[PDB]
Amino acid sequence: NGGVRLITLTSELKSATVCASHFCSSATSGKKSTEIQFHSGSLVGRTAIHV
Amino acid sequence: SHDSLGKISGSPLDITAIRGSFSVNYRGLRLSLSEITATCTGEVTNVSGCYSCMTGAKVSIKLHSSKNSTAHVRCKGDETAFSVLEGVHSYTVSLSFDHAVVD
Amino acid sequence: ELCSSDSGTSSGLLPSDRVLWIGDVACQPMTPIPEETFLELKSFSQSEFPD
Amino acid sequence: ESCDEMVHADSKLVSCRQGSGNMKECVTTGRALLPAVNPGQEACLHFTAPGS
Ligand SMILES: *[C@@H]1O[C@H](CO)[C@@H](O)[C@H](O)[C@H]1NC(C)=O
Ligand SMILES: *[C@@H]1O[C@H](CO)[C@@H](O)[C@H](O)[C@H]1NC(C)=O
Repeated sequence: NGGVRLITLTSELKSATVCASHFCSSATSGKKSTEIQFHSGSLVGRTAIHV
Repeated sequence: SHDSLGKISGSPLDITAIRGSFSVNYRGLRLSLSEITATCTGEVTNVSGCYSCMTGAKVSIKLHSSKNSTAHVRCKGDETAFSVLEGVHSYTVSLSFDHAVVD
Repeated sequence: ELCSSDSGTSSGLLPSDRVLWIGDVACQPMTPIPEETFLELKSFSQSEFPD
Repeated sequence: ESCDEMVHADSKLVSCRQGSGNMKECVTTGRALLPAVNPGQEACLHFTAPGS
């Protein structure tokens, strides 16, 4: 509901960047299940996530 | 009850018997060990279930490794062991917790 | 230990009492089995005789 | 499914050898006890080796 979530199984997450239709984001903490949000209600419609 | 070697059964109301423990004895058997385990790391995905009750609380764990099945989860409150497969898959196991907010 | 000379064996015809079969054993047609079952049976046998 | 009620009664009780060249075992003998469980559960028996 808040945003997208990246799941890593090989090792920890060092750094990654996500892309959206008209927005982008980049965040990293170093855990397995990390959450990345763009804004409040910015993704409304049909879009493709490119991480 | 449809079952081999016996067709007589019966079940009264909830009895809650005292003990039904087993007794296992070994005489001879072989088991192969790999001892070639490599780097493996997993994480938690979902969590749900009851309180400290009969069915317990089921927690889904995802792993990723090259070995078929080499894993042993150990934690306080309860210990649960399970088997995995080669590659990345999804597995669901249940543990015993004694707190509503499991954090 | 050795094959000593015998006058009764010069005729070349020996009776059936001079043939001894150590132990009573009979044979029969068999069926091939996988190696896992054979290894398990060998392990159980070597566990049943620790001396 | 899940598993509970671990025992580990006879860990490190092997007298094996090189094991066919790379890694094998011969036999494991001991004794353990499994407590009662609810109908529809699994009781796992995890062994522990000093080498593996
Ligand atoms: C984890 O997310 C929800 C939570 O219940 C669950 O329905 C879903 O099936 C789970 N994800 C996978 C990949 O099984
Ligand atoms: C792992 O599993 C696969 C498929 O079940 C099997 O072919 C292979 O022999 C297994 N390897 C080991 C070491 O058990």
